[PDB]
Amino acid sequence: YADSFVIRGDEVRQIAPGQTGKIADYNYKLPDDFTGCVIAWNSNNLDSKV
Amino acid sequence: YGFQPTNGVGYQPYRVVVLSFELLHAPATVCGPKKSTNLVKNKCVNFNF
Amino acid sequence: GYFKIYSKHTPINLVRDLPQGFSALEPLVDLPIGINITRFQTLLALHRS
Amino acid sequence: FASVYAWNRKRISNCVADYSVLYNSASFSTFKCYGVSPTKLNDLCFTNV
Ligand SMILES: *[C@@H]1O[C@H](CO)[C@@H](O[C@@H]2O[C@H](CO)[C@@H](O)[C@H](O)[C@H]2NC(C)=O)[C@H](O)[C@H]1NC(C)=O
Repeated sequence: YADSFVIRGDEVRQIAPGQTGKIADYNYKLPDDFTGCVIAWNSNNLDSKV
Repeated sequence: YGFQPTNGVGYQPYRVVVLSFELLHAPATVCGPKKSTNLVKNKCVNFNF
Repeated sequence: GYFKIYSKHTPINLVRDLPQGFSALEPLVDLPIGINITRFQTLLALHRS
Repeated sequence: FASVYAWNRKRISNCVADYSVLYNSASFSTFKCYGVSPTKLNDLCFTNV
């Protein structure tokens, strides 16, 4: 299974099995026994507008 | 969200993707390239059928 | 950074010295290149025969 | 792009430059401009940029 989305830069730490924040609990909560992987990168050049 | 090009770090969007796997709940069908060889016989060998 | 060349040509009849007259020099070419030029040479067309 | 200790310089002239394409693009993280306000840059004429 592949789950994709876009978040803010400061909130990347919230995505961590065994953590509770605002995105972590109200938007997307991953079970702590996570048998997988997580990838993230910057997209300011693609998802920004004057 | 508010996303301006001039915004400092942490206020700029990041793209995130997570991959979730299973642990032997069905006949596995998703894995990398294995270069299959020929089939020897009548010898003590280990196999990966 | 500008190389300016002004030129003029005149038919003459005096034997040796420079003419004792007056003549303006019209502009010829301007070049937008900047160099640290400090010396220069001359070309001659010798008869290879 | 060249290194900072060997920064690269180009001389641009004899052209028609439109700054709106540079002005509106959001790819540039940092913009800061000194001699003339940016909105007026499309209104002047220069040489040897
Ligand atoms: C232009 O060339 C001259 C000579 O090639 C340079 O003058 C030299 O400058 C160095 C550095 O101060 C001195 O050590 C030499 O003795 C100078 N030589 C002479 C003959 O004066 C000059 O610096 C160059 N100018 C630029 C802007 O590159």
